[PDB]
Amino acid sequence: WTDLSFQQATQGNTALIVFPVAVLLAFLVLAALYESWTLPLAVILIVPMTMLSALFGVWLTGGDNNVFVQVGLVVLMGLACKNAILIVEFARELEIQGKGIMEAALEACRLRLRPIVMTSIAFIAGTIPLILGHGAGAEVRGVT
Amino acid sequence: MDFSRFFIDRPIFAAVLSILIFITGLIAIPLLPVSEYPDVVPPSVQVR
Amino acid sequence: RDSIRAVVQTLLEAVVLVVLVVILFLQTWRASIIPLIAVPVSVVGTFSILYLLGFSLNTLSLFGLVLAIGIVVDDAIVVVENVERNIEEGLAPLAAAHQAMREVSGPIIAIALVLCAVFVPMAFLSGVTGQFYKQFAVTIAISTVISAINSLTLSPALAALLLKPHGAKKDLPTRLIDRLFGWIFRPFNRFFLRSSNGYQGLVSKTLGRRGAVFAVYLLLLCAAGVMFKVVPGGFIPTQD
Repeated sequence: WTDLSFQQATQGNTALIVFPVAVLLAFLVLAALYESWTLPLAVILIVPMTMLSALFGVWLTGGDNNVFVQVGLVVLMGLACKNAILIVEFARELEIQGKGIMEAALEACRLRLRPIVMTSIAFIAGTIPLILGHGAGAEVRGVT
Repeated sequence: MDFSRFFIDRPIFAAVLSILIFITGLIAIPLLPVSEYPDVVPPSVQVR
Repeated sequence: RDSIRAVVQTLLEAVVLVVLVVILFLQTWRASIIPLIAVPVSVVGTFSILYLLGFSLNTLSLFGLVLAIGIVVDDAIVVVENVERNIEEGLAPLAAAHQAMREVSGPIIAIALVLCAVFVPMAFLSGVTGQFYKQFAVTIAISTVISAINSLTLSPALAALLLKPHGAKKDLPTRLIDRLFGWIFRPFNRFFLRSSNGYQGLVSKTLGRRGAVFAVYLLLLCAAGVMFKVVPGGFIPTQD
């Protein structure tokens, strides 16, 4: 192999190292900050749901798992955790304040729904120019 | 100082800190060059 | 040159849409200005670290900034939304800033650390793919870090100064905004309330059926692993 084909063959399973390590690093950080082994599990369990949703868009458009798709997965991993952290952290504090498990979870979602929808839509509105890209470089931007 | 007394109440924070050091060392083990001695052999250039 | 000019225009287009969303949700110039301050600080301030790291203004590093537009505003919106809620509870603007920041200081730092922990494996890679990852990860991580710092320091300070208690007199910019763009806010506010209130009932129903929900999750877990095989592999797409 030569030229780009040499690079394509030479590179290893670069998705297979960074993806589990980053998930492991995120899990350890959450456990350290929030002092629990099962609470971070409630956050990182949504990461598999992120890949399914992301790979569904590329599959509906007939795309392939290129580099520009993978960098989108890395970004989505951080943002998926951010949404989960907002719900979980407040429900953890409400339980400390003497609320029940169901009551704290239900109350935390009510008071944190607005920031979650505000931030989720704000990021989604930022990807509209990528979806509706035009001109030079619109192919790679549309892929991501 | 209360540095050590801060970790007695947080076993998981203490455990996570030790785990992070350990796993990082495992990653770097196959990345290190293997040789008998450090770079102590003088480089030589031969003209024939 | 055309490709770089396009990605810069895409950055400007993303800013306009993000700014519009912030105004749509906050509906006040005193409140929406605080998130808008964090955008230039995080985006422009990133270039200082890029110079130190020896990066370049390529089409990937600039592309990383485009995605970061919707992320840098997240920490500032959380602070402003929390302070505004405290004001509606009867607290003074200075008291609200203290009360909000003893609530959101934790998650803001926690979110920033989690984001950094995800992107730091990319900085240790090598090769063509490693360089491509390094442009996006480094650029986004720096922007989030600066945004987190700005939200922790400047956002509360501006909130305690600009925001006013509930029922206060509206200044001329505010009454101006109310009269040309009030016809969006009022239908949107009641639409948001209907959606949120109905969503609350949905959560109450689904909390009693965790067994059914968990069973569905196992199917989705397998589906996510299936799709890593369905989509064909690729390295770099062709372009015009």
